[PDB]
Amino acid sequence: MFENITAAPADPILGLADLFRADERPGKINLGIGVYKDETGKTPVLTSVKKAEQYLLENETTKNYLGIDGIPEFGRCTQELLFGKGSALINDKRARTAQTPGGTGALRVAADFLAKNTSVKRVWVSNPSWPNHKSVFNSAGLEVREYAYYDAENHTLDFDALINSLNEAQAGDVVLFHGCCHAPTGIDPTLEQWQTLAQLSVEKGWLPLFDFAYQGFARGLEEDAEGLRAFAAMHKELIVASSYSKNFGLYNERVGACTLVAADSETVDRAFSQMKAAIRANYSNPPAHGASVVATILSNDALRAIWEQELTDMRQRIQRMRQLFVNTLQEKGANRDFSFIIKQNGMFSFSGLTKEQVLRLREEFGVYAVASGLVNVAGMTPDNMAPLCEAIVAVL
Amino acid sequence: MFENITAAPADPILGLADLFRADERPGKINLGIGVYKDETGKTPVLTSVKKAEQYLLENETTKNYLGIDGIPEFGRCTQELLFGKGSALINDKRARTAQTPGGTGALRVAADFLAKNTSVKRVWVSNPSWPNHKSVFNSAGLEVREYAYYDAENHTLDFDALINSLNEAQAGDVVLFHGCCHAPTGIDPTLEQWQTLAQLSVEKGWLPLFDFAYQGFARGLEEDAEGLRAFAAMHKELIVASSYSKNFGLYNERVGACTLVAADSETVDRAFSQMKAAIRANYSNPPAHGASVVATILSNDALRAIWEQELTDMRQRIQRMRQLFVNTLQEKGANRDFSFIIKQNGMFSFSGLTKEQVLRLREEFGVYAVASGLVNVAGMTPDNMAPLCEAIVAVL
Ligand SMILES: *Cc1c(COP(=O)(O)O)cnc(C)c1O
Ligand SMILES: *Cc1c(COP(=O)(O)O)cnc(C)c1O
Repeated sequence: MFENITAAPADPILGLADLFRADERPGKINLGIGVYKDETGKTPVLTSVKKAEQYLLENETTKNYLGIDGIPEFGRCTQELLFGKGSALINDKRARTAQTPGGTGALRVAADFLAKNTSVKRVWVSNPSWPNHKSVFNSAGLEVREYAYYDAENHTLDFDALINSLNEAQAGDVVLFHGCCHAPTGIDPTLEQWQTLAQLSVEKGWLPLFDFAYQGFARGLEEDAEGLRAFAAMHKELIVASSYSKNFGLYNERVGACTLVAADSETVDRAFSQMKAAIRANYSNPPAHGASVVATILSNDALRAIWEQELTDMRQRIQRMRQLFVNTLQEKGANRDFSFIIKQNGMFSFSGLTKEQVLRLREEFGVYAVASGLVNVAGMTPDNMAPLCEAIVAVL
Repeated sequence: MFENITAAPADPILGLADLFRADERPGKINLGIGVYKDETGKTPVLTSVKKAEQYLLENETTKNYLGIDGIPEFGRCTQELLFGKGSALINDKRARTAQTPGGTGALRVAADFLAKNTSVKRVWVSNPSWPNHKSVFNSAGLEVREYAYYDAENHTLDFDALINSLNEAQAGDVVLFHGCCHAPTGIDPTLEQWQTLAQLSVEKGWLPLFDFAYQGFARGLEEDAEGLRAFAAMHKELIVASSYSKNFGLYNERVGACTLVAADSETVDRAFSQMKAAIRANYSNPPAHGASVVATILSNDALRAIWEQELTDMRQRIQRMRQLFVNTLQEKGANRDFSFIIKQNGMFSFSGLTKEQVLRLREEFGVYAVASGLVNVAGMTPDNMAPLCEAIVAVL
């Protein structure tokens, strides 16, 4: 069967990474990275997870299969993180969490459950969005449509265009929202905008699916959950796909969760059984190690205190690199109003550079960025900031 | 959307497990377990993996994402295990391995790749087979058909019925073969039968998909690969889905692999790119920990020597429990010819018990078995053997 199979393309970041390692120049900077890096250009394993891992090694007596939905405590812990510690959704037991292989894994079991157990045909995604979204929904045969979001020339959330695009969505469509640190723009709705979106959502009958991969990177753990909780307060049903890859630095251990909320415990158990059938037909039951680390940190006060502090250190490093970028550019002098960088949250932002400007940034300076001018702020350090900003001033 | 979603059923083993833990009787025996247990009724973590895990904890500096296909050394190591250390398929680089979440994960990415990149509509599965097979192929929309395999009244491989069922398969269909320790019968083709199957396979144009979950449990690592290598010697293309859950006791770490073989390196790279697109749209990239443990054991002589010995200890425990079962039954006296138990390989066999006999075995004695009379030999110990066999003699 494989003699005229056509080749699949290479995803942008992969391609850039190759071109970067093959770049003989020494002062090269890779801003198209997709992962967090600290002030020394490394993605370390957190001290809290090394300690949780030491512990698991001394206490694990079996590697026997976890249940389809993973470890119960992991479920407890992401529900409290997501919905707040004394939430009505938790006390009325309207929610069920399945441990998945990362946030992508969570999005695919949601897509498979939806495609086979309900009537969704369409999923609405922001323009732009995190790239892999369309492939995940399309593999499940659920059609993807885009709503407007980003105002290119103004570097802002075009809320009017947003609510006006979404009026073409009809009752029974899924609308996907990024919970905080919108990938790739870094522009998030304000809390009032989240509440008018929540109200509009119930009124037109949308099924909200939240992709929550950056909790803790915009303001803090509870602050970042504000919009999701504005929705959960008004919706009988919702799905939230969360990831622990970035806030726990556990990228390759594949730890995420898919949480189903329904009107009552009875209907969420019935729906959840079909979500478990979907997992059973995909990877059977989930990888214990990364989720086990997350569950022992979150349930222990000492370990969780260390983790929270390590996460604010990440958040604050990103926040001073956004500051430093604007300042060193303004100091190196050109016609900047890169001020919008300061108002965006998370590791990503569109710089406003044109694709031929990023092309001579690679060719002439060795600064590597995605052709759309997307830049990962975590690739900037105090040491590479002045070479970076000089290169940007030279191509402007 | 979830208000009239119907409930999914509960998979047999799960149901039996519940009924077993809720059984107040103390001398209860659960033979419907699906996992290996040692002479003390436990599924321990192997000493070789504890040592590999100690090592990973002291040497890992990052949890950054693995490539879509996982860690390269893991790929090296399963290809040599599968095809033999100096294989032509390895030197001509006709094979590509993707690290997957367990053997089930490997079967689903194969199904997704096949469904979307080639013309298979059908997958042939043995009657009977490991239950989850049909759900995996059906989730990918690939129709499943059954070929005859087991001779119920004779407790044997009905080879004639097998080749005669498979003549209804046409060129371009997938035929799934269990590499060794056929689940659930424990009946395997002889090497000559594997070679006539291999010859028939090329002649009618079947695409062979091997499910290899028990390498090392029938005779030894190389012996068990004999049939797959009989096929690989004659086929231009084949897919093998392997699991390390049972032979490394790494069930919940989800470590398996999907290996693609094509006629030349050029066509396997092109086909493999589309298999990577399939993984990218499912869980993105694979869980590092279990695969990392497997790669450091298999590449280190000292650790691999300890592992091989731990695996033969498992294989031999199962082999003396089959012996002991037949002997204690023959000693407890009824009209046994349970001799076929000795000739079956792996942890599973059909006992020949009727469903009402297994029903009074639970009700009256607390011996728990799957309603089809399937029994897991690893649930027998020298200590529970005489209570078990007495109960079986009483219901015969
Ligand atoms: C990182 C990310 C994911 C994927 O999470 P993984 O755990 O890495 O698979 C999903 N959605 C968004 C917006 C993300 O940034
Ligand atoms: C155990 C098994 C699998 C599944 O392997 P996992 O790694 O547990 O998902 C697949 N096929 C057969 C025949 C098996 O026995």
